[PDB]
Amino acid sequence: AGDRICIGYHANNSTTQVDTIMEKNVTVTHAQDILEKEHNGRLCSLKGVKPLILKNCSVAGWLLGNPMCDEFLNAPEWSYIVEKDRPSNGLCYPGTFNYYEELKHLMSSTNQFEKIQIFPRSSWSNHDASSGVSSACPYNGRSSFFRNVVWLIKKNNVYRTITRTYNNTNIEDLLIIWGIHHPNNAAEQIKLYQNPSTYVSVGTSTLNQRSIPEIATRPKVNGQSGRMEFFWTILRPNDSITFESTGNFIAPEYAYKIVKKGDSAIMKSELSYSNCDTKCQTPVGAINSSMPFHNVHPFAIGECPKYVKLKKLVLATGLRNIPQIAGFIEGGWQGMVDGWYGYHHSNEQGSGYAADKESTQKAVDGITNKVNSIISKMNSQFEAVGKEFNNLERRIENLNKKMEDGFIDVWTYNAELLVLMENERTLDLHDSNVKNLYDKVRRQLRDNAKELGNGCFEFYHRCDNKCMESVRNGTYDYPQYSEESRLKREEIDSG
Amino acid sequence: AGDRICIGYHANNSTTQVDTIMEKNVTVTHAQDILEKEHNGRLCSLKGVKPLILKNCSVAGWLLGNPMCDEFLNAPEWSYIVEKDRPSNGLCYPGTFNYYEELKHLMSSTNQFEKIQIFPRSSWSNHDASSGVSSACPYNGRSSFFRNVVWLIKKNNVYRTITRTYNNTNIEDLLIIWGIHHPNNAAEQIKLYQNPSTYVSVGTSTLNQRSIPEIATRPKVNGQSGRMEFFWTILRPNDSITFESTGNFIAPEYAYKIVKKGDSAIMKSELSYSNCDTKCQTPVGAINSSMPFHNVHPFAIGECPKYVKLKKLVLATGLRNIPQRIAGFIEGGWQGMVDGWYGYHHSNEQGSGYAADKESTQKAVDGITNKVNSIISKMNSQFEAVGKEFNNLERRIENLNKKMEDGFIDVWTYNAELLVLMENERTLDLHDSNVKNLYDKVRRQLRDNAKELGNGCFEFYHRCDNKCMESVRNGTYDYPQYSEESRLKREEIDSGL
Amino acid sequence: AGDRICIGYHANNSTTQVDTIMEKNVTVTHAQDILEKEHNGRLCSLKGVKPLILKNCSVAGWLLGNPMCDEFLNAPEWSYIVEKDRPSNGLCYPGTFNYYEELKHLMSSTNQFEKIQIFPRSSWSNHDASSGVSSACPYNGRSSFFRNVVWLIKKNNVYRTITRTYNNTNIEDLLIIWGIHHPNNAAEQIKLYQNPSTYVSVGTSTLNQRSIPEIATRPKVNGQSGRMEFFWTILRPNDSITFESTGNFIAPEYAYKIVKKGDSAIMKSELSYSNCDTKCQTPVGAINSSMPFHNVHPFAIGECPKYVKLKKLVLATGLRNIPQAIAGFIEGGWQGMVDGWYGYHHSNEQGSGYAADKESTQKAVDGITNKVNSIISKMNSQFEAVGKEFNNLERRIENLNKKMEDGFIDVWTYNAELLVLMENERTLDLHDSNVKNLYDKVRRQLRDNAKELGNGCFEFYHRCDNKCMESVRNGTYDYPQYSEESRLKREEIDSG
Ligand SMILES: *[C@@H]1O[C@H](CO)[C@@H](O[C@@H]2O[C@H](CO)[C@@H](O)[C@H](O)[C@H]2NC(C)=O)[C@H](O)[C@H]1NC(C)=O
Ligand SMILES: *[C@@H]1O[C@H](CO)[C@@H](O)[C@H](O)[C@H]1NC(C)=O
Ligand SMILES: *[C@@H]1O[C@H](CO)[C@@H](O)[C@H](O)[C@H]1NC(C)=O
Ligand SMILES: *[C@@H]1O[C@H](CO)[C@@H](O)[C@H](O)[C@H]1NC(C)=O
Ligand SMILES: *[C@@H]1O[C@H](CO)[C@@H](O)[C@H](O)[C@H]1NC(C)=O
Ligand SMILES: *[C@@H]1O[C@H](CO)[C@@H](O)[C@H](O)[C@H]1NC(C)=O
Ligand SMILES: *[C@@H]1O[C@H](CO)[C@@H](O)[C@H](O)[C@H]1NC(C)=O
Ligand SMILES: *[C@@H]1O[C@H](CO)[C@@H](O)[C@H](O)[C@H]1NC(C)=O
Ligand SMILES: *[C@@H]1O[C@H](CO)[C@@H](O)[C@H](O)[C@H]1NC(C)=O
Ligand SMILES: *[C@@H]1O[C@H](CO)[C@@H](O)[C@H](O)[C@H]1NC(C)=O
Ligand SMILES: *[C@@H]1O[C@H](CO)[C@@H](O)[C@H](O)[C@H]1NC(C)=O
Ligand SMILES: *[C@@H]1O[C@H](CO)[C@@H](O)[C@H](O)[C@H]1NC(C)=O
Ligand SMILES: *[C@@H]1O[C@H](CO)[C@@H](O)[C@H](O)[C@H]1NC(C)=O
Repeated sequence: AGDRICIGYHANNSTTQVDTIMEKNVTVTHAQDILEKEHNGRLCSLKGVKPLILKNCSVAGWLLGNPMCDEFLNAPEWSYIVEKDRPSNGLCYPGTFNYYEELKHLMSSTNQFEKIQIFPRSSWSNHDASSGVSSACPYNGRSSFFRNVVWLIKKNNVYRTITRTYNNTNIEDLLIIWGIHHPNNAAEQIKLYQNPSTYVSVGTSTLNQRSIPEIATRPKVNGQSGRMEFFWTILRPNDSITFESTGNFIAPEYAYKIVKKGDSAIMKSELSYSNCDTKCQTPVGAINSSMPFHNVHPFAIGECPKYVKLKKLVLATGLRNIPQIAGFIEGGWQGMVDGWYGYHHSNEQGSGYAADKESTQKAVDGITNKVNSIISKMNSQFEAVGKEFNNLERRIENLNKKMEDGFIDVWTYNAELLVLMENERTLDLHDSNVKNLYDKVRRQLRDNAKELGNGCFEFYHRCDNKCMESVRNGTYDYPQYSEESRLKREEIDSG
Repeated sequence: AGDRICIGYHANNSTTQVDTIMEKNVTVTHAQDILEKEHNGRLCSLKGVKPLILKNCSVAGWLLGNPMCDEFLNAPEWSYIVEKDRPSNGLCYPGTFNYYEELKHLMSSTNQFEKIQIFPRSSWSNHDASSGVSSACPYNGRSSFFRNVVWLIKKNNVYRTITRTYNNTNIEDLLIIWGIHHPNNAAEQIKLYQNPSTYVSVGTSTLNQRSIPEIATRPKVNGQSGRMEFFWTILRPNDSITFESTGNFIAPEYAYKIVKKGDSAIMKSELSYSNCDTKCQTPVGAINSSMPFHNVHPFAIGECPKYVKLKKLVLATGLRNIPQRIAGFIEGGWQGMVDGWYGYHHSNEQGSGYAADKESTQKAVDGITNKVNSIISKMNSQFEAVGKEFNNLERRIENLNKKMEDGFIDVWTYNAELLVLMENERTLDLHDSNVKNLYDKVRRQLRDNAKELGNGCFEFYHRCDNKCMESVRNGTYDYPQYSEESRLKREEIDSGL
Repeated sequence: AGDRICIGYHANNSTTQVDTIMEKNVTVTHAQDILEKEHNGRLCSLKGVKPLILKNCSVAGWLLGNPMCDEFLNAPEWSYIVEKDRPSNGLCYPGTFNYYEELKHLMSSTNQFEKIQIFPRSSWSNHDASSGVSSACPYNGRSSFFRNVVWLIKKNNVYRTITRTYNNTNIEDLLIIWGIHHPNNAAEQIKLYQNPSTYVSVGTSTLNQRSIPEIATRPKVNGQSGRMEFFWTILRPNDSITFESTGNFIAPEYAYKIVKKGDSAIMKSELSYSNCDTKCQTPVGAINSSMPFHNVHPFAIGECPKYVKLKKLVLATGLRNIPQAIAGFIEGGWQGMVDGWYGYHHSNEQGSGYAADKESTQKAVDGITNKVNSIISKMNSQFEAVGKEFNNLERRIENLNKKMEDGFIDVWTYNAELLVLMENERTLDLHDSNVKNLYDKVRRQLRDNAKELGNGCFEFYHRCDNKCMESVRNGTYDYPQYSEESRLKREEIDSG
């Protein structure tokens, strides 16, 4: 009829929820979100270094010096490059650009260009380096031409065969770009370069190529029915390059020196620049976040969290919050805040709550050991930077898309399952911890007290604030109340 | 004995077996196999849409119209394309087909061609459109030729320059195929085309080309020593194509309108179609899609289960089956229980009793079927592999493709296997917990009113008929009611009775 | 007050430490490291078959017969090809080898060449097969040239058109290599081959190609400003190849028969063969492949363990070591107990002594050594990387291939780390459960005839001696037969 002690556990006001492999929407005591899902809608600069936003200039446009990309004629250093989905200013004069995508992929490994001149327009004596302009490349008004290459026209009805060498004495790699003109007619050829059969031969310690003009009738594009095929090579230091040509040569006036290699990318965003700083950016926005995961977009540059195709990823830190003298068989105690598991005693003197400090900090330490482990354990999740492919590279494009989405699916599965399988185990680690300290108080006071069936013990010898601490301490001396209790339960047996 | 209650669990004779991570081959009561292992050996329609059967024809054969191959004159829609692995009827006149494999890949995202005329054979008045036939492409026995292109010959010992344009007035894309002829020797060039230096030249909005013949002396394939190189493009709508040739031109007569882009495939299979239909086609037969997994072939088309390199995959859904060849759950299952996974065996008088904790039984069943659904949910969005062809100088990217597909098939085969193995051990781990929770539920109520035997039953320190039974099942047991009765019970045997 | 039976479990001297998901450095009685971490720094034969050591030669130099490179006249088979990272003898005459990477791939699935003659060097009755030499291909001072091709030159200011056929009347596939010569100017063209307009054409069933020489003026490399481009095809059996050329032709003298196709590889190492043998080799050395996993280097060939980028990976097998008036499992483990994992202790009238529960201890050894093999087993199929090479202009697929080699490595490191951690947890929690379930075997037998002392021991109310102890150990305590004696003494203890 008195002097008791109950085993119980923390409950509270929370209603955050987690999931388990078996049961879903389980309400828990505490729970951490590990998935960031919010991004500012702005293109920011990575680690203090601003991107190169090309507005609607294509990279081809940029590198060739399209007459409408004059903004980026001398572009500074860049963290990343943002091209729009379909840039408007590219090859204004129709034609193609060989190994284009392979060139853009090299850019992702470079951070700064120093454009230097090798063949000054002034050096084209014995040819016409002035009239080579067209209405396909208007400046302001009409008819200009790419700024970084020159279109050589016959002069005084002679196109003397050209031979010109340049020597990278620099210590940095050089990017050189040249082209060849594909005219409409047998007549347009003679009119432009006099000689009917021509060729453009370029030479490197690496690169041996001859090009001959494929001459044909075509639909006009941006006004023109002819086309220019463009070529590029990387000339290493101490290496030299030799051009020889009898016509249709589009020669380079400039080259780009690769002054800073390193991490970079080309992102496909129609957004534009804002004045912020970020450690991780995305086609749709930047991310301030210490979360281990995010779900805003597969592509992301910089030191940043790690993308998952999921809508929620919350981890269970505390108890199933099932709030309800009573004991743990009927629910959790709201009246205890000291810890996760603890006791309630009654006695002659008065009642009170007390946490099992030993078990709860071990819980805390063992739960923190898991969450910190999991988050910053497997850091090698498949992060990426995308790439482009041309109209006859479809199979390897798919190969790439197939693989990229392949690892996306694998890692999200890994994340989802770990969260669900660990939510299941912490939730019944808690369950177990409250059972074990129930057993530690019953193996202490043995037949000195009566199992009630609610999680509570009535005593046969009545003990207070020192023996209550003594049962809480794992210190309770059974032989001291041995024969005191024996007399009461021997009295209880008769009446 | 005087009045007992027992707690025990369902058993039956079901020799279904499951594996777990720790132990193998454990006989359960209930188990859901989830791995389809069978196929029907036929090639079928895909939910009503028939596959395009090329029989003995290669894709190149069909498109160029090799006389041994037939035309799909109704212009059907297909669900997939079946080609023999080594098709007899391809480029009957020897040559090659540039970016053949890229084109074949395009086909896999297309479901319906309609063939149209762009250059009628009756429109080459300036040249010979009839004599360009050959013994390597027979028909009636007579020497014939590809039906979709035209071998133009010098007319009257003259080969006037050819300029023709075609404008895609349609809203559909157009696949156009033309070629060039490579003769044996300088004399053949003159004999067929007069002009001894020639080119074939095409101009679209984004394609630019001027190709010239390569004279070599070659072994006789199919009886000819000259060759034919073929090219294809896609002429986008509102665009135009212009051909310039001064000899050796193999002119397109037709063109194919892509009128359905969709999900399609090129299966390489030797079988032939019969009247069946399926949700899921593989090269060696069709399989049912009732189950989430199959091990029949990694290339399957349609609403398919997910493929895993495994021989068995059985999900434990019930209990262990340890029956007794009386006592409760410490010696194993009762087959006396019909409805209910966890029940009682109340004994009062010399007959019997077998109930079922209906409640904790329908809490296990409502989570085992729940979590099962959740397992099959978690994989679906797995890796599915895709057919793709390569040639003899793309052996690297071919190997990359194959390593990556075997790669992900291995990952998920491991993922699925280890996921069920764990769910099997934890599904049975929950029955042991569930039965031990049934025992303790009664125990917390009865206290010193009943005696524990290490058996799973409680002999009663008083009398309990049917109503007292249902009371302890429903958790509504009045210890302070029989307490007094039970105490005098208990004192008799402690003294000597 | 006496006569005891205590439930306990094993301890020992172990320093060893495993990890779980929520515990780090946990000391266990027994464990098993499963990650190979060292190598011998030698390069070895692969189970009795030696690698092809190219020394300082590229695959090109070896195949074409660069003079500094040696013939493998013995036609040996090989396990794997070893080539340095920047070999020093390649295309001594500067030039290009088309689809070179494609060729090496074929090599990496090829295990034995036999070299055969197809166009004997003496056979060019109307051309110069001897002046074709260069200062860029020095063999012992004087000028020389690739030993397996022949640089055919005009005889007496004449280059009669060339047309030669070879029929493959072997059963194997043949590799045939040929090439073409791009001169510096139009002058040297006529100086070597006279005929100014020229070509080199190759016919097979599956090969049509006529190259024409690209004359430009290039930088000098190993002395030369001309260049030679090389080609290769694979001529199927019963097929013919016929070459037509009016100049600049570099005719093969020899062909290679692929006589053994199979598993091979091209390793990039700088070591040298060491008169040793292994089951698994890596560019840095051979590894002792008897663990299931290693972290030595990603590219490893042969019957190899599965590679993971961990620094440590060790399974749990025995109990958690917590040793230290005898008490049961609640105070920890018994260093006294040796013959098993779980078991009992008696403290009766004859003395004290430990006994193991073999029946339960074995079902635990049975399983745990089972689950071990089952972890080596479901990594039977993991992911092993294969060497592939690419040129600049294939830098996109090169990255694609390395993003995905790295991707699978990372996935499988995750799984291996995560599987060991999680079953370490379940191994220990298993031991927990057995020790508990052992206690209850005794607690449900003895029933009202013993009291539970709350530390894993029982005090019998009756006398027990040796064979009733053996009785409860054996799962057959005759409780009908001592309740009498116990019923007496509980009444004795409840008052007196
Ligand atoms: C490989 O090439 C080198 C240089 O072309 C050869 O010469 C020796 O190379 C080593 C490098 O391992 C140098 O340190 C020595 O000084 C060189 N000479 C001598 C006499 O040792 C080397 O012989 C070639 N072969 C091999 C198998 O390395
Ligand atoms: C819950 O209780 C806390 C006080 O401990 C209070 O600050 C908070 O606003 C309450 N509301 C919710 C939604 O948790
Ligand atoms: C689970 O929780 C979410 C959030 O409240 C809710 O939308 C959903 O209906 C819940 N349960 C089920 C079975 O969908
Ligand atoms: C190109 O960018 C400019 C920048 O002001 C923008 O005004 C324009 O809308 C873009 N082009 C087109 C065709 O919309
Ligand atoms: C290029 O410069 C290097 C020295 O920097 C020199 O060795 C080489 O001869 C030069 N080449 C030419 C064509 O001037
Ligand atoms: C497991 O038992 C099945 C009986 O269904 C038998 O076919 C199989 O061989 C056994 N496998 C093992 C590994 O014991
Ligand atoms: C699919 O199920 C039907 C009955 O629903 C069965 O007759 C048929 O054999 C099954 N298909 C296969 C491939 O086993
Ligand atoms: C396809 O070729 C095989 C091989 O000769 C032949 O048996 C079969 O009849 C051919 N099919 C048709 C429709 O010609
Ligand atoms: C197609 O028609 C003619 C070709 O004769 C051409 O002049 C015209 O501009 C084209 N128009 C289109 C493609 O809309
Ligand atoms: C094609 O051209 C017509 C008229 O020039 C135009 O109305 C139509 O939208 C265009 N469609 C495409 C797909 O180019
Ligand atoms: C585990 O052992 C290593 C060995 O000294 C030590 O560095 C580490 O701190 C230990 N434990 C933890 C919890 O990190
Ligand atoms: C290889 O194995 C043997 C025997 O297991 C051992 O003695 C030796 O030290 C090992 N060496 C290396 C380098 O792994
Ligand atoms: C090589 O084969 C050709 C054609 O395949 C044949 O005519 C001849 O028998 C063979 N040549 C020689 C020289 O045997």
